[PDB]
Amino acid sequence: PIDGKWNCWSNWSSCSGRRKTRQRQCNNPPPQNGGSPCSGPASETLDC
Amino acid sequence: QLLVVENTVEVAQFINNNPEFLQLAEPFWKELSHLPSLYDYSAYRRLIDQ
Amino acid sequence: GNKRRYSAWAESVTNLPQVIKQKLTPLYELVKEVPCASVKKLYLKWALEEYLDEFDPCHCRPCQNGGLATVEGTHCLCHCKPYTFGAACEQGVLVGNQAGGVDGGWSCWSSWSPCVQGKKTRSRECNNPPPSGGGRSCVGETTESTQCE
Amino acid sequence: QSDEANCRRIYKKCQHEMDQYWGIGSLASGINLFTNSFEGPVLDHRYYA
Amino acid sequence: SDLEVAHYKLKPRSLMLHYEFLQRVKRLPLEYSYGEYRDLFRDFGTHYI
Amino acid sequence: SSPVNCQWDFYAPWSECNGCTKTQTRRRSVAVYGQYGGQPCVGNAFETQSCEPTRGCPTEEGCGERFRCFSGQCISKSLVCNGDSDCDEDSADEDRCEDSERRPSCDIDKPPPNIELTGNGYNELTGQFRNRVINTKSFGGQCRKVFSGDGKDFYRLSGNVLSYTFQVKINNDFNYE
Amino acid sequence: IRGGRSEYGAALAWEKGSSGLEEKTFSEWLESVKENPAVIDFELAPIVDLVRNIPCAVTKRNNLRKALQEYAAKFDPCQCAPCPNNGRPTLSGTECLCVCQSGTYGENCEKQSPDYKSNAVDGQWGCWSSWSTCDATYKRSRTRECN
Amino acid sequence: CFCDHYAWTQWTSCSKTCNSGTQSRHRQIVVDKYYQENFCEQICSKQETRECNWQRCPINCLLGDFGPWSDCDPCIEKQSKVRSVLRPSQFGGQPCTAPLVAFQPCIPSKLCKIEEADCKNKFRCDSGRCIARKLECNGENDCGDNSDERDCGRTKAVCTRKYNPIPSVQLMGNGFHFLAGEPRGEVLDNSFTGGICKTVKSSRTSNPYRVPANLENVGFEVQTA
Amino acid sequence: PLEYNSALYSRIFDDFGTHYFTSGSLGGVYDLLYQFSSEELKNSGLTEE
Repeated sequence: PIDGKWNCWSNWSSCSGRRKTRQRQCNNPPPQNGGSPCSGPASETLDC
Repeated sequence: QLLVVENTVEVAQFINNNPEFLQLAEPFWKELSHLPSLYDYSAYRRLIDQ
Repeated sequence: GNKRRYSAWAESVTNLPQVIKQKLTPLYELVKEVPCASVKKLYLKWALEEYLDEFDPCHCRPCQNGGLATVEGTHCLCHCKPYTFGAACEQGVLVGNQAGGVDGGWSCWSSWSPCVQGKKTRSRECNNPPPSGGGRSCVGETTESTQCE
Repeated sequence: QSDEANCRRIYKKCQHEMDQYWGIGSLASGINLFTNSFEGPVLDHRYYA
Repeated sequence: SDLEVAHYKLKPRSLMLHYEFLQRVKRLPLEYSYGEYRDLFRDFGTHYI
Repeated sequence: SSPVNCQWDFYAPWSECNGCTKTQTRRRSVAVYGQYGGQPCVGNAFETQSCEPTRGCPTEEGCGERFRCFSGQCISKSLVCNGDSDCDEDSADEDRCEDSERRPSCDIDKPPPNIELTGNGYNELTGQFRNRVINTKSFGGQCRKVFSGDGKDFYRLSGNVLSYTFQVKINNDFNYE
Repeated sequence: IRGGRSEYGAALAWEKGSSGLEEKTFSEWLESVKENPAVIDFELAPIVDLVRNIPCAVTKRNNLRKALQEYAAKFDPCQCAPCPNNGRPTLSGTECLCVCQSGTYGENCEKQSPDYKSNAVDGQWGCWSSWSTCDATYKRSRTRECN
Repeated sequence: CFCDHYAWTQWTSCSKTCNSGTQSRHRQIVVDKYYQENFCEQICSKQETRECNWQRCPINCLLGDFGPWSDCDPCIEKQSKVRSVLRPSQFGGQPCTAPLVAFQPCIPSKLCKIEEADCKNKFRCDSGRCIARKLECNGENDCGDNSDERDCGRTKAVCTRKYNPIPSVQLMGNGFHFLAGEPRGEVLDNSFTGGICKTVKSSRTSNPYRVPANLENVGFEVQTA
Repeated sequence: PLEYNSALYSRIFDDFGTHYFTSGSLGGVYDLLYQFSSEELKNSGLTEE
């Protein structure tokens, strides 16, 4: 089983809800009877 | 199934004096000294946390 | 455990005893020997109630299978009874014997009534969860009242 | 020892034999939290005041 | 097995810094220049206990 | 059950301004507690503002006729230069003191084996013992010996502790099934 | 087990009980009881007898006696509800705790041992009435109902 | 009969929340050849019942209003306000939680009429206790602060030896709270030797224990009681 | 205080109790309860046709 790995979180989005995103891309779990998906937060948002 | 539950007590009691005769620890007292003298909950929450 | 193992432990706890029973006094009773001590004492009283408000597990929706909810920062956890794992204690089974049902649980206090005559009042509702299936009533008074400030 | 040079009389406060707390020096060194790695010393746990 | 053998707490105020950390902080440039603060972290980490 | 992600409330109105720091504060409460593994609310629960203070910073009173520990705690001068550290963190009462002028305050210095735990604070919700609130070792210049009986040793109690006693109790429960 | 020293009290408490007393264990524990006894019984006198040879000793003594009468009236355990199984209530000012007869156990003496007899035998003092108005001889009185 | 073949139903919900309800369960009996031949009708228990919620129902604490502030004591200069418990909690009810007494710093009307006791000739310890003059320079600490020994010449060699303390002797000098049946603060100082060496020996092998002056008698006879 | 105040004086009973021992007995107490239970069912059925 390949367990999930996060990619680096995306850069800070503009104001009105400053935001970042993540994709579980860096190691997608499904291969070889994949293991668990990655934890959240798959996206994260904050004050400007 | 087994349950075991056990206590040993070695100090039958301690009784601390009442607040008049308790001596404060210097760090705690020094922290009370810096409490803002106003309801700034941010400070008191730190005291309650520590 | 071996009788010698236990006896050696019980002897060694003579020299490194923990506190195992206590009776408590509020911390504000110690506010002393400082500028404005009397004022700070009152504010720390008001701080402690606010802390309990921030942490009372009343904020947590129920665990199944008698799991105990508790507040961990800004999120709840279930402390599950033995071998009753999972996010809400939904999995596994309880060892030993239980009365079953759903034990009732108190919802958080309402905000006080504003000092009518100099008196505050507040209420709670026992709906988190409501007692069900012969689970025991929530334990305590539904309402409180006190002097103003 | 620049505090103890030239002293006419030394007022030894602790006559007693004293140990340090075991491993107390390690806790005086800062951690890289992200790596959970202890790094160089940041606090002086041999100062007693 | 989780075994616990002491509890440690650092004072919250008026801490005495280590000489090496003290010097390395003194030498920090007043201007923001990331690489020097990064070197600070690499030498001593980011956090203290 | 579904995870529920935390949500903040709106910011509260500011605190009054600290006359010492000249800083206001406001807290941001949790509107919805995260639950069942839902995300905790990110960021800080507080923010700070500079102000112009309406109120003055209260000054310390002195020790007057009392001895002043370096921290600013005050003690009776009878405890000064005494052979006991009656200032606890500082020991300024025992600074610059001739050992020929000192007298033995007590036969012993050893406190009961974990009396410091009696001075910890306690958090009733979490139920954990917190940090040292009370000084459990201010001997007040007394030589208050107790023989432990158990442990077969003599310990020095603080001058103010109302009691400390060493009678033993044991409880055992077995449930085989 | 109450009284003794930790090692021998522990060892004695750990005996399974299939056997009764292990004489080695019990005898050692008793030796430790000689080394560290526990209070079994006592005869009280009131603490107000002790306040002596102090400034204003008599004024403080008589104030303390008045305070004792008020304190007892305030915290008399007859405001507790009755403990089961002839448990005896005691009041820490805010909470009543039941002390259990030997042969009953559980936190409030709720469950009996198999030998326990004479179930629901009861009887303990209620507290006194407030004082009567003064009689013809200007004496007041109060009564307690055994109820 | 192997009565497990006729498995039990789960326990019926506890009959009451408190004061000992009961829960019970029948077996899944089916009348069958196996049931008839193996004495299963005869010796299998058709149902079981047990006690539940045996603990007595909880009682919550209740409190009254605070009374007035007391007239201020001129020496303490704190005014005290109190309220009373209307019923105690017990059996695990809600504790009363709030303080029964409040204090407020007054500005007092009167002056204090206190004065120090001169105790005539008796040696005033620095704590202000007075002790018999003969205990000055007695060779032991009787003031607790050693002030009887503060400065002395030929101190008397009161006792030949460091005789042992009586076992747990301070428990004899603790106060007792008859309304709670439990010891409280230390009231008698059973360390105080009175300046005398009078001593009791438990056994021919034992060392003599020194009897403190607060005790009129001690006996070391072993009883079973 | 020299003047009467029920609170302050009541703290004396809270801290030190209402009474003291004029005499008494010191020693120790042992209490035990043991409760074994056992049951055994056997079945040995034979049928033939």
